[PDB]
Amino acid sequence: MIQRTPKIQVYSRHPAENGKSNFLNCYVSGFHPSDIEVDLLKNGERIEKVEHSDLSFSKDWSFYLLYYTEFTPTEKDEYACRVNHVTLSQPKIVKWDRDM
Amino acid sequence: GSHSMRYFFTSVSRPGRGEPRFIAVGYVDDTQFVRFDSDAASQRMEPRAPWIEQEGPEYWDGETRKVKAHSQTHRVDLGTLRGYYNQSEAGSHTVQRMYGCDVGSDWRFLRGYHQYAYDGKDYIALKEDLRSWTAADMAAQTTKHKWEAAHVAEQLRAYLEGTCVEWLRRYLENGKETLQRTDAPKTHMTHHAVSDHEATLRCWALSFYPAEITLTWQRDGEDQTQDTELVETRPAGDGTFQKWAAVVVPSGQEQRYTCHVQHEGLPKPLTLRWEP
Amino acid sequence: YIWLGFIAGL
Repeated sequence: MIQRTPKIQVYSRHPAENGKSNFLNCYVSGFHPSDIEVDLLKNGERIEKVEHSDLSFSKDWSFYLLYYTEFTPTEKDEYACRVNHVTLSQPKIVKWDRDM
Repeated sequence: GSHSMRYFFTSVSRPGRGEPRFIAVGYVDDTQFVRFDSDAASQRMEPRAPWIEQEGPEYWDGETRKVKAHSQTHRVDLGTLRGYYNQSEAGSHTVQRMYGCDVGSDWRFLRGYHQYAYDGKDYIALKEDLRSWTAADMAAQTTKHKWEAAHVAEQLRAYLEGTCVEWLRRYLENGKETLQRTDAPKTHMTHHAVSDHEATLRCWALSFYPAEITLTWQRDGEDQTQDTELVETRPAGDGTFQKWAAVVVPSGQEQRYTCHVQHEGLPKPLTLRWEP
Repeated sequence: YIWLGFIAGL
């Protein structure tokens, strides 16, 4: 029962462009055990129709998952990934930055 | 190029009531093509790639039957490991198994592997000669003794060297339009001020397959790792992958630095410079 | 094509 905390990357499927439809990804990895809650946020609010990949893991046995949904970047809408896991004191929020 | 076929199984026990949660996924190179989830409705091996849909009902009946046998094995393992380690029926525990075969450019056997983990640490693995076992602790040494007496490694070697490789060729041929194509990274370079004295250069690699890639920064033709950040390769979600590498430099000295990109899909490494 | 046959206990 060693406990490993998740790395998080938030990013778009295609280069972002205000007003053009896209996919928002939250890729979580390097964590253990597998139970984990991932949400995609819009202005702090919970996007409902979010899908995710079948659990898998790396050579060091730590897990990874992709969560994703459809979205449209805009000038004023704020997007983030909110992740909670047993090894985390508080649910970590990671903002979408279109340069990353 | 070289190719591999690999299978990943995860079983997570549920205290209080019922069976463990079990998930299985299968890969050719970096393409998922099959899955099973004990919580989904079908209770069958399901396809995840078009070139595997063409296989007939006999295949899907066999795969489903075998994957449910795998799930029942992990159900028993979790029970027995709890016994070996003298743990309570109250906690939640994980078993993970992974195995597969690599072929070379000639598509002949290069290597096979089979490893097992409990609670996220090495438990028992098959050695590279496919003839004996690596046991991490005394619980696993007891398993090593069960398996040498039942000649599991011999049984396992037939599969890896034989059956595993045969079907890998078959998959490579039917998915050849996808599995045998390389997609070269689309690369560009962006620029972000980080103060009045500093600037970030971010070198991007998009839409590439397979996922192995190398991005490196140079300054005046010499390697540079100070003040560089390199993110883990990540999936785009459409089957391809992404990566970027960044360097912080002094404003006005952007031209001294070059980004270099190596990938199977590129006949030569690419070179990138910043341009105003 | 996953392994076929009696996958033994631990």
